[PDB]
Amino acid sequence: PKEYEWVLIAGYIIVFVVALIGNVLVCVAVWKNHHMRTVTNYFIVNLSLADVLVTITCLPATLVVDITETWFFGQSLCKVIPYLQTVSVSVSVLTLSCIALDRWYAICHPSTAKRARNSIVIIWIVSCIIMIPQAIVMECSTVFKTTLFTVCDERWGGEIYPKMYHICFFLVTYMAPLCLMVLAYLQIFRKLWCRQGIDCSFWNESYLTGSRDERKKSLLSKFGMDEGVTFMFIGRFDRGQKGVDVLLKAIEILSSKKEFQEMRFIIIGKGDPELEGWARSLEEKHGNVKVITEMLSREFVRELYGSVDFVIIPSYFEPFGLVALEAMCLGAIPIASAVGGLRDIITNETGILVKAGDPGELANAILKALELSRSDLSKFRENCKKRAMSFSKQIRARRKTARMLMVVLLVFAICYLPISILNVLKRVFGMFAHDRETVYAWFTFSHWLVYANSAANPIIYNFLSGKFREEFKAAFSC
Ligand SMILES: Cc1ccc(-n2nccn2)c(C(=O)N2CCN(c3nc4cc(Cl)ccc4o3)CC[C@H]2C)c1
Repeated sequence: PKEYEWVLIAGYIIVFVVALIGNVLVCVAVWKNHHMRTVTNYFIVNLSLADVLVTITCLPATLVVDITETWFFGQSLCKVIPYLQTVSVSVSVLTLSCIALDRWYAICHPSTAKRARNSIVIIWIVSCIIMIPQAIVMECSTVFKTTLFTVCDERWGGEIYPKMYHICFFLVTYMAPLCLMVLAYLQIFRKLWCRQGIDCSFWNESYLTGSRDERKKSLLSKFGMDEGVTFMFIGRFDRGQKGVDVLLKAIEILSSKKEFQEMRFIIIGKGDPELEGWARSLEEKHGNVKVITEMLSREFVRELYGSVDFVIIPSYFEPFGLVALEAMCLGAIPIASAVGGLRDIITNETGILVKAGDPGELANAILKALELSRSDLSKFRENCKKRAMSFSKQIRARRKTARMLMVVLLVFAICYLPISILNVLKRVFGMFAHDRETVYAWFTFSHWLVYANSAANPIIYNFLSGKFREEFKAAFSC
């Protein structure tokens, strides 16, 4: 014995050094730089600690056993080292699960460091408890006389128990949390990439020409309106969704007031023929109200956002205030409902918030926007622009971290698939009961791969995380 031995020793050494240095540097990076202190990164630290554990205590023993096919260490270590192995695996899996859970909770339904600490502690306790059977079953057996060798292996009192235990181990440490994390991360993907975001390259002021005053003058001239504060609605005509009913009702409330003559309204969209007719009746009734049911290009809408004073977003429900972001990027000030999404983007410095379906509150907000429009609104518009850009920035960042995490999950799944399938085939379906060197080679490789995962994570952080890469950079600077 044996071929593939030098590549096994070499690979184990490489993995050992890279995993040790790498995960230690991960922990150092998070601990010494405060901007690194996020829930995700605390969890990541936990992961690296588990990896360091299994790297120090299990990897060498595994190399020796896979090389010699014997157990030189004691009975105690024959209990301990497999126990530490399984515990490390459990900690890793549950840590990934808590990461995915955290991201899902923060992204799909918009988590403190204390909560995260509790999560960590729980993870380690659960992991240590559920892996007690592993420690119980492991036994040393003497095989033969001139010599004798001892091997360390699971001792079962039947054929059913190992099958059940390894089914359970496969489900708990691999299959179920993997499935759950996949579901969570695909929902997260759909949320962050497909439903969130904004064409920042299109929705910016650079494409418009002339001052805002000139554009507004052109706007009102084109619409056949006198000068005055201009409000804009763009959503669909629904009852209980985009809230054009709230706006129409509030317009009726305002129409009796003397301030109404100072206001201008641009209501755009299709939908309920009753609401469309209501809009058209209000349009025919008042000269300072214009209704557009026809389809408008993005360029025209962009010009609108860059010309009007305020944009009214009276939604009952708005998970993604993309209209708000588009308008704010072009200097339009939002008067929106305090529903989650608009509630997220807009603050009291970057717009006006109102109760979702209260026409009185909306009319009051419109009046307030008028009195506010009696003076310079520059600072306000700039605040809106910078808030929108900041929000978009945050979305892109969340995309980066989420992609990194997904990649880690994938690499984990890949790294643990072979040993999983092998264990299930051997222990549950009783295969490999008959050419042994091939099976043994597959097993040695699978073991090495499992340990290779631990070295895989930190370099993943290096290539897919700017902050981690920068701290790694600072570390290796001699
Ligand atoms: C070496 C190694 C690495 C990873 C493994 N893995 N499978 C699934 C997840 N991870 C296994 C493995 O097949 N396990 C883990 C616990 N077991 C185990 N035997 C070990 C022997 C040595 Cl020298 C060191 C650690 C040992 O862990 C026996 C039961 C069995 C289920 C073994």
